[PDB]
Amino acid sequence: HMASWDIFCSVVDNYGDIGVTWRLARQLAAEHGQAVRLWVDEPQAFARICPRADPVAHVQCLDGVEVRAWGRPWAPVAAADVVIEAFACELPEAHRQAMRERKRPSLWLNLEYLSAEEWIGSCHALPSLQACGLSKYFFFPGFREPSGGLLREAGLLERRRRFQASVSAQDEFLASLGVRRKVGERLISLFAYENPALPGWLEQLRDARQPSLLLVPEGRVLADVADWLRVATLAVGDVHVRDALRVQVLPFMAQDDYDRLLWCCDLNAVRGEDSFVRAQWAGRPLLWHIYRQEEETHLAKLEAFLELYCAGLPADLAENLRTFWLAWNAGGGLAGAWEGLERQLPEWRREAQRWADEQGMRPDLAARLVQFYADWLLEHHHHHH
Ligand SMILES: Cc1cn([C@H]2C[C@H](O)[C@@H](COP(=O)(O)OP(=O)(O)O[C@H]3O[C@@H](C)[C@H](O)[C@@H](O)[C@H]3O)O2)c(=O)[nH]c1=O
Repeated sequence: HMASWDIFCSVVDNYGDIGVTWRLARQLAAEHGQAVRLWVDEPQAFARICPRADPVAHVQCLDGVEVRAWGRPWAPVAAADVVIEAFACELPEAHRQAMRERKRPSLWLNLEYLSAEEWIGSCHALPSLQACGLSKYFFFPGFREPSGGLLREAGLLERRRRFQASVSAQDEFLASLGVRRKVGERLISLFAYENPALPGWLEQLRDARQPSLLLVPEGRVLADVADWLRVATLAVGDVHVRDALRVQVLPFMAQDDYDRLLWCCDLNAVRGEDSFVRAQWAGRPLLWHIYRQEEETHLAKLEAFLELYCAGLPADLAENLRTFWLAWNAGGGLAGAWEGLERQLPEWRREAQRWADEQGMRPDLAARLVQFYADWLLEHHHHHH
């Protein structure tokens, strides 16, 4: 059996929305043998998370996914069995006509942003009748049931465990990036936005008794790192030493290589949606920088995740983790919040592995999506399940 899938992605900003839809598109084609067309309105954003891509090509097949440019004006084509509107990006007019014209009209899904709030359970899989007659279904990724789950490839944790149990595989990957760990040096990856709390944290890493290696992929936070280092230029391959802190700049690497980087580090500073979850699959301590929103509505998503993630932690670790995460997202941290958290990183690592294993036994999002279409198809013909 093979169904066809349309996935529409409007790169509003950054690389998370194309990062998530690309990850889903690959999984649908590789693990489920589905026919997948991914529509992106900005090919240059997709080309940086998938270096094999050609930005000027109007159509190309990568990892079994037909990646097509979302054109203006929109070239009319036939609609697939399932049309995934990612993050309410609005489908083309003529494509909704093509969805409605089919003998079996397309299943219309709206892929929502991931949230840990409890209320998304009451809205997951909710149908909404549109004016044209078709219904749209809201799909909420989640950390608890009911929800749409989390993106996770098949055998992901099995590969991660073998990678982290092999000193040679970790050193071999870091050597490809030009990274050489020192004995006793803690490894921290930095992926965030502009953050006024960064200099306060880099000062504590500098003055610490134990040394740290700060690996910074090229991106937004690099100007802040360069400002703290009192340097004008910060290029890929540069290394600067500030007492106990080694800062090394990494390239913006392929998505799967970013996973291996997350797997090497003892603490991963991540952000947004995809890298926030990928750091959890790494089974390592992490730091989440969520971008500020209207008023302060990003505070709700942060506290919702903190309540769930800290539920299994010891009181001391949970309290220090909370205060640090809030300060890291407050645009102005706390001068001593790192000392209390650094001393508990070995125990935090153990709890992060338990968190990954327990989340890893929930069915993945791509499987629930494929199962949603199966139950929806059988129901459409009033058949049993
Ligand atoms: C650092 C790095 C990241 N990546 C990938 C990881 C991610 O899939 C992707 C980045 O996506 P995210 O983790 O979600 O962070 P982001 O900041 O890039 O995107 C986010 O911006 C917010 C404003 C939105 O609210 C979110 O919905 C989301 O789109 O880039 C690489 O491929 N190589 C790299 O070196």
